[PDB]
Amino acid sequence: SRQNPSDLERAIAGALYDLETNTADLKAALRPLQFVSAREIEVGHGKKAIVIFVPVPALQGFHRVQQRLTRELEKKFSDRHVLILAARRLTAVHDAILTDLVYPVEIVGKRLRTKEDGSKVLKVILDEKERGGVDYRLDTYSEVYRRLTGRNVTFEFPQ
Amino acid sequence: EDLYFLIKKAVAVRKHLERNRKDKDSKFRLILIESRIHRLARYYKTVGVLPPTWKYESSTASTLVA
Amino acid sequence: AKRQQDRLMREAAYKKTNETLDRWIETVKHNRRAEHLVFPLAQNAHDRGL
Amino acid sequence: RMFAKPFLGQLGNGHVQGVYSMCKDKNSLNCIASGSGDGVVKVWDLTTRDEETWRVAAHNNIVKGLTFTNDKKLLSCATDGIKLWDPYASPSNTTPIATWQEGGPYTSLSFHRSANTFAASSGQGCIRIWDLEHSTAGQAIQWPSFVDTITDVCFNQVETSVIGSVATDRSIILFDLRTNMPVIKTVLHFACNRIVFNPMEAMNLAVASEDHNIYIFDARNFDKALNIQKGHVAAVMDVEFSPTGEELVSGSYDRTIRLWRRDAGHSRDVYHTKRMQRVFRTMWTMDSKYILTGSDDGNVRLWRANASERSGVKATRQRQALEYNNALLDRYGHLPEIRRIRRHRHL
Amino acid sequence: RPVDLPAVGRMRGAELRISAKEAAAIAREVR
Amino acid sequence: KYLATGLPHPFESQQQYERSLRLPVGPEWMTKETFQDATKPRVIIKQGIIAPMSKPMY
Amino acid sequence: IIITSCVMAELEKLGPRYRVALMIARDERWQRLTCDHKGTYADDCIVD
Amino acid sequence: IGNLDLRSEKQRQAERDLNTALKKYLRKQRKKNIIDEKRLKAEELYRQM
Amino acid sequence: VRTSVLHDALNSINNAEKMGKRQVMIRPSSKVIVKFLQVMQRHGYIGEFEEVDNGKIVVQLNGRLNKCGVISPRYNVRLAELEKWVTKLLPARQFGYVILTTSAGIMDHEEARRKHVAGKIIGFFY
RNA sequence: GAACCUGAUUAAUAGGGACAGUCG
RNA sequence: GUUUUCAUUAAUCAGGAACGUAAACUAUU
Ligand SMILES: [Zn+2]
Repeated sequence: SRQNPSDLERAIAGALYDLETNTADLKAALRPLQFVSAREIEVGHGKKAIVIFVPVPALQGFHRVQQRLTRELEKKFSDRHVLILAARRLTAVHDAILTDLVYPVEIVGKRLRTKEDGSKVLKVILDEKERGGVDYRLDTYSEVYRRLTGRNVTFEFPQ
Repeated sequence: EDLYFLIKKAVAVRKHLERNRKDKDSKFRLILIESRIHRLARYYKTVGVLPPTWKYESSTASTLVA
Repeated sequence: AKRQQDRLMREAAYKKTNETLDRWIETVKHNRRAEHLVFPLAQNAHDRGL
Repeated sequence: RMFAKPFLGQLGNGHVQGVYSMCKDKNSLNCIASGSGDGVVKVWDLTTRDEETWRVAAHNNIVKGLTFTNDKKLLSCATDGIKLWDPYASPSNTTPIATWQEGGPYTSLSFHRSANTFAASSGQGCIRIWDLEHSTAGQAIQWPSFVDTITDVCFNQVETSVIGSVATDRSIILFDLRTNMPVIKTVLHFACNRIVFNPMEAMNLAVASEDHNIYIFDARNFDKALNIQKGHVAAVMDVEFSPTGEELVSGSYDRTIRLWRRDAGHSRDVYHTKRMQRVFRTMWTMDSKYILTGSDDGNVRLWRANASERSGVKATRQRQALEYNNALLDRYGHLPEIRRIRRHRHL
Repeated sequence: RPVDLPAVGRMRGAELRISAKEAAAIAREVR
Repeated sequence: KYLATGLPHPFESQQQYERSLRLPVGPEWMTKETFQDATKPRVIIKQGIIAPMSKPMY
Repeated sequence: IIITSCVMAELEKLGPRYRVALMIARDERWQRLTCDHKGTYADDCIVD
Repeated sequence: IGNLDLRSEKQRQAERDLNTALKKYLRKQRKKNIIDEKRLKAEELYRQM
Repeated sequence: VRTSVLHDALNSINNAEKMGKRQVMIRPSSKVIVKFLQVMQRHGYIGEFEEVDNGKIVVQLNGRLNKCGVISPRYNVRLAELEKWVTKLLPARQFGYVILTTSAGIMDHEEARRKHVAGKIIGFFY
């Protein structure tokens, strides 16, 4: 692919290898994937969040199964926020980064609200039908999006 | 195709008009649908998806139902 | 989580502020139940105990 | 109804553009200030209403918030950033003696009752609290993930170190200054223009809101409103409790001032004028007898509450006749003839 | 008549139409 | 037009309200002390700074 | 260049369509002659 | 002066909360001669009685 | 149909400022409209606006402005012409602003005299 | 004469067409 | 209405083309 491993790339790749056997009885995108890419940069203070980059048809190949895959990737690996994303190299690319960030939940609207001077704040709203299990992940979403792109956005459920 | 359905509606209107020959509302709708056909056909000519010498007056209607 | 830790700390702050307004409930109750109120208050006078 | 003559006067020549902020001095009795829309502020003395006492071309944009310190000095917000002046000095100084730009676009001010502390509501979703003479940037208290602007801010004057705020999330938020964090946040249905507290009951607050409505809330139980005053036509721009804590003024976005009792739920009086263009800021004097109205015509007007009650020293058989009439209307005010004549007002 | 209406061209709604002579008339006045 | 069309807000019964008014306020029918005590206003505002209350009274 | 309070009163009594002329009149650099009479009628004020 | 209009109070509370006589009823309402469906219900009641 | 979506937006702003409303729903959005409202917000005639997406713009207005307008042929203007154009478009030189599509962007005439650049007259407010 | 922009876009709160139950 | 497609095809009318005894009181709101 692109990589020769770091300290944790081989660990996450060994997790993807170990999910084949000695477990379920579920594997569809597990065998056609290799070492891909990963990053470990902090979210908040004290906690970190692991992101893994994915080839661009394997994003829908991963949209096939992401329930309980990310649960076991959270539990069995390091007890931190696991997060998959496509790898890419403008505004359509950042839109793609947002809509592949929020994986169960479809974003609805973007409100780019200016202030009484030249400053402006973007705020993307989410879907109301899934609210309970995402709100503790929202600051991780915002911080990973800032760390990858540079644009401060804040995530909020509509009320 | 939009043009295909429009010329199909045109042949249907002209066949009913040939059978009946007395009414004028079908003739007016025929004038509307032939103007619509010519406008969409001109846009598809200036794109170039179909031959620029292809024309529909009545013989193309006859040779596309035949 | 940071949201839940913040929510518990701000619930504790809400209980403390409700205690420091429950110290005022009794005088608000007497002012609303009294028959004649005299303004300005005697405690706000610039010569209070002279 | 015959001697109901509420308009008393107008402070000076007024402003050029409309009066978008004004603030009294809560320690003195005749010190008013008003900042207009072309960014000029004026300090008025209520004893000599013929001309202003001190004016300065303060900012560039409109003056959004304005307040008096507890010593003698006054503060003013803008989108420029907040500034501090000494309007009472033996030479007049136009230049400020402190300025603050960091902390986003500020919207409103509120000064502490006793100390030299004040809180400025900014547009970054935070309020920030300065103590004068030993703090430079202040401490920024915010709801943890908050983006929408905090429109108004108000120190509770009875219970010190409790700060209320409204925000364009149609929400009210509280703040405890003793443990520097927010406390509780409730989302209402429509946006609230202004929060204010009761100066005799420490826990009651009033929000003037774009629902044409005044909501009297209890700060301990935000479940339901203690009272809902509904009388307006356009949105309510400003609300202010009387210093006796039993009445309310609201200046609305149409051309009306509405005077309310605290338990009423409907208008005691309505004040209006063809010259008054809109109403933005209404506040009592510390007499609790006269109210002041900063309009969009550039005018600060001085009305009176209790429109038919004249001031000054009364003889005993004069004030006994007035008190006898008021008690008699309290008894027989609900009969049909008396009711229609006491409710008729020309709108 | 309204006071606020400007003096160069006609105003329709929020659209102000200036004829080609009027923008030439201002350029003549400048020179 | 001199009868009352409905009960006033705090009152719950016709006997309560029509028996609660019952006594003229005026100085012709009551003594001077009673007239003063019955037409004293509820809120008595004197002149001055009406500052918000510093400390709890009760 | 002076403007009586009757003149300012009639400019204010005209509606918010005349807000620009009101601000132009309310320019600060001009003298404001306060009037001591009742009706605020600018013609009789100016003539008196 | 100040006593209750009892009819008006009963109407206000209504708009807030919202075999020996039924023969002379028909004797009084056979004379109109409007048929008036309450009288149809009264005729069915008299037939049952 | 008015292809001038800026003129449709400014017509809606003028209707709200006449009717005394406190916000609008500018239904077709753009970028020149956003720059126009950015200048109006710099000079304080409009409170706060947000672009939401299906998009449209919600414009909180203070109740301070009188009139918005677009100059429909968009005539080119130099600085020595800009002074006469300002004093012929505005009721007073100290009230209201003329909007310019310059090589430095979209700005008011005072910022154009600051940055020493001329351009086309696109609109005005006062 | 739309917006978007230091190998094929927004899918338009402008179009034309298709299908279904219909309506006069 | 749809869980429908090409993506400027469009707006306006110079020229032209199809249908054909009476009158008499009057961006929103
Ligand atoms: Zn005069």
